[PDB]
Amino acid sequence: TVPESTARMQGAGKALHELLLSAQRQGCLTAGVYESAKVLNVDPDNVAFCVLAAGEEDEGDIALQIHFTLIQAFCCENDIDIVRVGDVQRLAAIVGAGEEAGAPGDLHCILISNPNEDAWKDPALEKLSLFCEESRSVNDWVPSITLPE
Amino acid sequence: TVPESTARMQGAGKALHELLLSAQRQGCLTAGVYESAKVLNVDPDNVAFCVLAAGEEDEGDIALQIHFTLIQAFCCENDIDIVRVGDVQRLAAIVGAGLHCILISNWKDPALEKLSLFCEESRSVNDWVPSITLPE
Amino acid sequence: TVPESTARMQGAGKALHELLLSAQRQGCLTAGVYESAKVLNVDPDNVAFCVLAAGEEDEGDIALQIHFTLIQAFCCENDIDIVRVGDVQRLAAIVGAGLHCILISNWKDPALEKLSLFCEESRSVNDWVPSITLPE
Amino acid sequence: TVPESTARMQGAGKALHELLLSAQRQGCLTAGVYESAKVLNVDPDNVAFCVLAAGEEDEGDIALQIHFTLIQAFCCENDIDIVRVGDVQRLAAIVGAGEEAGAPGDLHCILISNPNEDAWKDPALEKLSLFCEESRSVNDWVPSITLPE
Repeated sequence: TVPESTARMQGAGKALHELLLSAQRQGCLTAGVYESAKVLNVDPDNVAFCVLAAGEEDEGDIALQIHFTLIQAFCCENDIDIVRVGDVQRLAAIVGAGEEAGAPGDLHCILISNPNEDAWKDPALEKLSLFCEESRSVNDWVPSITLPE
Repeated sequence: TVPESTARMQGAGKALHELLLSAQRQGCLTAGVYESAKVLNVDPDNVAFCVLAAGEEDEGDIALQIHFTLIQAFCCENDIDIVRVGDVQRLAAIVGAGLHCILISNWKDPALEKLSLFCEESRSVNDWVPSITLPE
Repeated sequence: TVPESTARMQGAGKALHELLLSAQRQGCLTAGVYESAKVLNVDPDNVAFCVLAAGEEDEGDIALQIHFTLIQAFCCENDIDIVRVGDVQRLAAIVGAGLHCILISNWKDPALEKLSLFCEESRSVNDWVPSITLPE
Repeated sequence: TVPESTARMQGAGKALHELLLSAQRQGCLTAGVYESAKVLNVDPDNVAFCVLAAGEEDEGDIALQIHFTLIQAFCCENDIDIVRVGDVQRLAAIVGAGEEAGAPGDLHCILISNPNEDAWKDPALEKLSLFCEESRSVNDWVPSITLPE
């Protein structure tokens, strides 16, 4: 069967897809490494979730990876759930500025913050939090989520 | 029941166990971050495998993590298979000197073939540096 | 008497004072580390000058320092003149928003010509990113 | 006159030259970034001085510079005097493995540790320490030493 593709993992990917869309819709998604870093540096207290996205090429972009080292360390230090994802383009397609793209749709970092408008408390958030708990409990500290696709 | 516990994952764990043991029954096996980094800087054309190992304790060790980052970026650049292990003590049960990084250098070995396939299968689903659960 | 207090250094300080003032009497002048880093990532063909500023307080700010490192390496790669200033408050007396990095973008200006010569003269003696002492 | 070339600076460069030679001779010089890092990580308590050396090319070697960020931060945090120097080859020529070089003589980091054999207390060390004090007092935190040459 497909590598890494369990029900747990299938569910995590679907939840993330949903969370990215609802977060975007509710205006509580931050897109971009520098935009994300600035929020984490200024006021991190409302970020519920972080996604780091790097393609195979991005693995040898030392600057990008060093930024990842910093964001990830910060997230761990501040108990913010964080997953890695290996398809940058798909991430961009799901969020704002996808579907075609003059100058590549390439976001390497997303923060999802709490909307509290009296808003929707997406259960997708909860499932993903559980997923990351499930990873820690098996000593996978930097968990990845695969395309259910 | 039990996150990440696949047949594939299990065969991966055993294979890394075997591989680690094959080295240590030979020179190989450069141990530690600073040791390994020079090896990569000096002679990376001969290195076949890398294992980064860290516990939850080490997530706020920015020095160690920056090095994990530089090691990982290099291996990926230079097509060395590389893997994360999360249980530093269980790794220590297989080998001494503690031990956050292991290089395997100048191979057929069912274990090495198998792990090599494991890593390509991870790449298939965009997991460029996958985690391995050691057995016991 | 007074370390680093050369005629050349003095003319450098005044020229940076003037340059900073010329911008702020214009768009230019991207302020701050995260701001500047995107600018460099996005459109570095238009950036003419960088100033990293930090105090003794900031030497153990590894986040800030890693960014100083990435900014500096980029500028050198891409031939943007870049300079270190050691008095963050005295820098603040010239410009608001506090402020560890300043980009100047899309120039003749005696100050900019002069600083451009200053930086080449630093390179002459292998000082790739020199310090400037602001006057007052 | 030559940029940066004051008596203070002329003296600093000569002192450093001397310190590199005496340290080498007394077997209390550590050569290399990884060798240096390991000493600083294991037991830093006997290192008196650090030299970081990078040529113009080295300025765009992100890995090297990140190592520099770490060594330098550590040195500042632990009050070890540290200077930067911009001629790697000359540094190598002065220390071991210079004068010709099969596979370039390229050391990017030197630590000088206390010899105490009942040994020579090089005054060059003292002058350089003073030099670095003189730099701090003028808000030049990462001081450089130029070739008197």
